[PDB]
Amino acid sequence: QRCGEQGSNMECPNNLCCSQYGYCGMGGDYCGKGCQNGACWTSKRCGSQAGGATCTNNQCCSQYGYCGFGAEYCGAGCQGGPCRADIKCGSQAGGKLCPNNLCCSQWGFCGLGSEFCGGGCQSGACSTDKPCGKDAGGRVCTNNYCCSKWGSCGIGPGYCGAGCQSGGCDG
Amino acid sequence: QRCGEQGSNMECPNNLCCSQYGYCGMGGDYCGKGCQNGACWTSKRCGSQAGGATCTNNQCCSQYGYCGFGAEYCGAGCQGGPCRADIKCGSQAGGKLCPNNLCCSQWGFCGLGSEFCGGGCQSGACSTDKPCGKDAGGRVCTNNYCCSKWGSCGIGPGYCGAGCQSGGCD
Ligand SMILES: CCCNC(=O)O[C@H]1O[C@H](CO)[C@@H](O)[C@H](O)[C@H]1NC(C)=O
Ligand SMILES: CCCNC(=O)O[C@H]1O[C@H](CO)[C@@H](O)[C@H](O)[C@H]1NC(C)=O
Ligand SMILES: CCCNC(=O)O[C@H]1O[C@H](CO)[C@@H](O)[C@H](O)[C@H]1NC(C)=O
Ligand SMILES: CCCNC(=O)O[C@H]1O[C@H](CO)[C@@H](O)[C@H](O)[C@H]1NC(C)=O
Repeated sequence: QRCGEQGSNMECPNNLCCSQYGYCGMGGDYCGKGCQNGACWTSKRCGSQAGGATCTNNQCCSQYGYCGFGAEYCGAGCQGGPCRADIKCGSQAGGKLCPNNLCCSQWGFCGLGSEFCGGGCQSGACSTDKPCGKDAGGRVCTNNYCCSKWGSCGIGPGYCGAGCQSGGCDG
Repeated sequence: QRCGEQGSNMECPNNLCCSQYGYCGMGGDYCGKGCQNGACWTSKRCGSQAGGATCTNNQCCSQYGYCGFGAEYCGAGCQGGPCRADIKCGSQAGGKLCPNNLCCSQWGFCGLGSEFCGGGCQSGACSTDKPCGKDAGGRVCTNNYCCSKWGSCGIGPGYCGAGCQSGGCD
């Protein structure tokens, strides 16, 4: 039921607002004063206007640095999220990563889906399970993902916790 | 405090995958077998291929009824989510609601942000907070939102619980 700061930065389904207390719902007590994520009445700031912060809920960051959905947000000047313009990444784009864990396809475009995350995926949430660590020549994962004790890349206590080899380890 | 079925359908941030046990992460233990939401390695079904089920995580539903992002999903034939094509709604579209609580703006397009949700919003997550119920000539809320005892539309114990006047009351 908990969302936001009280719930590991989780997000409510269906664009429901996460209230100042960290519960999901709709209306003033959720989307008004203190809303943390979802369809907040005061849109969050993002991009160049907000020190490079990204939007939550896979929203688009507009040219003016507000998060939302629709042409004004995702169309021209969109700075982040699922922008209408194709988003370049990977070896085709100076090794740039995809935001929000999206997969960088073999062709250097950001998305999710087997075309992006399957054979040839360069970074992000690739489904292809490349070994890391001491039994894989010291290879580190992409995206600063944690290399687990068993030499697999991921995020979560099994990866970043005790026995983590590289990446965003706990300690 | 959990995602997915163990946490009232909560979603993880940043497309992290919700494991079978309701924990958010990345890698095979999360995105592999049992993945409930996020960037699951086996993409979910959606659209006309799956009973009109929508995608979770504001993903685009492709022409083929799979959830994801990028041109193949949001471009030609996109059935839902942040399609690249403008999405019609409201009185200009025969009363059609926007999916996933998106606001139907005055001009009859789906979106989120003050143009869509502010003055003139027809339905979905409008900020205009029009009064409902007894003190509002019996007006009921859009989207089956609950009308609270105080005369304001929403979803939550204070709206749908004791004193709920109309909509999807408990
Ligand atoms: C499309 C032009 C009219 N829209 C506008 O100025 O809204 C901008 O400024 C508004 C604040 O003055 C803010 O609420 C709104 O989110 C902002 N919108 C975007 C797309 O960034
Ligand atoms: C304000 C009148 C001029 N602007 C306009 O109609 O934009 C509306 O129509 C545009 C489609 O013509 C569409 O791309 C855009 O997202 C729509 N914006 C809203 C907030 O519904
Ligand atoms: C025969 C299929 C070729 N398809 C292709 O190269 O599309 C790539 O390039 C497109 C830009 O030309 C872009 O719109 C599209 O998302 C991209 N797709 C991926 C997975 O990166
Ligand atoms: C026939 C055109 C080529 N592309 C394709 O069918 O992949 C589609 O079918 C795949 C399953 O065969 C599935 O992995 C993938 O998510 C699907 N992609 C989209 C855009 O929905």
